[PDB]
Amino acid sequence: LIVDENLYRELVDRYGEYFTGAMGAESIQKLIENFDIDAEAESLRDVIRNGKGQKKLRALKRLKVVAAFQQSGNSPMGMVLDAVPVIPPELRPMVQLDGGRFATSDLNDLYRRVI
Amino acid sequence: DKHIEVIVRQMLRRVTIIDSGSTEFLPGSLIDRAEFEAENRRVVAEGGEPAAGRPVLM
Amino acid sequence: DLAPKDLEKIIYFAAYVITSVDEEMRHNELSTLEAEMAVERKAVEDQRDGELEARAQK
Amino acid sequence: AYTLQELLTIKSDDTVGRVKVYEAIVKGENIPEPGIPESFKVLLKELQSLCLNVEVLSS
Repeated sequence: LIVDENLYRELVDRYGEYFTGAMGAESIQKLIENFDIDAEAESLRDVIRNGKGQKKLRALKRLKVVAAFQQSGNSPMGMVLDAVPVIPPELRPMVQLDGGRFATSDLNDLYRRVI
Repeated sequence: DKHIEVIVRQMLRRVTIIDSGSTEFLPGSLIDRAEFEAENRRVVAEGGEPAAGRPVLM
Repeated sequence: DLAPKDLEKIIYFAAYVITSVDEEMRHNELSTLEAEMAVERKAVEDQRDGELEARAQK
Repeated sequence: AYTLQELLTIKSDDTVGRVKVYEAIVKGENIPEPGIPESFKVLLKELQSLCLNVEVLSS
């Protein structure tokens, strides 16, 4: 991390060659897709083979998550969305009162904000 | 009595585990007796050390 | 393996992050990078010495 | 089991189920087996909206 923007600006102006850094979601997508699961799983298994309970429990939990990912046959890229769906209309009924005002669940308002 | 036995049989059918050792599951996590025994016999049959667990109710 | 603070900062906009780094090509000229670091520090030192000498003489 | 299946599917939710059973009763035909309740299909088409791809695995 780089808390102060001045330091990051100086780094990019002076040494903007090797490291690429952006603040916001796509960065995570690129990092995870470039990242690999099997190697980390093997490293965590090797760590578990040793002792040191303190870090061993964290290794166990992380290995559990990574092994779940590996066994699922899927990829982590599903955690960054690019096209959200919308439920059918009747599931978000439009009610027209005597004055025509909408009064049912605000799902419509939330979709309005997002769009 | 059997109406009560059928309940207490389900109630006390968990095996808390103190150490995982050669097992993936987190120590101190409830595992039913059957699956814990199956994994223990599998790991022992291949030479892996057994997991130390004890029965407990809830 | 990123703390919730860092992850939510990266998602909620407050601090940059270095995603990837080709460490090898920097290592291949880490000594040359050190040399240019030394000579640019020498340049700033030279201007500093000029200013200090001028002001002390004044 | 079958009575519960009827009470939950063929007399409360399934539209085509209701129509077909009424027609069969009006005639002499046997009651066709119930179908998929509207509640379950609504549950699917609602859970699929949270990016959770809910498959069926008929196999």
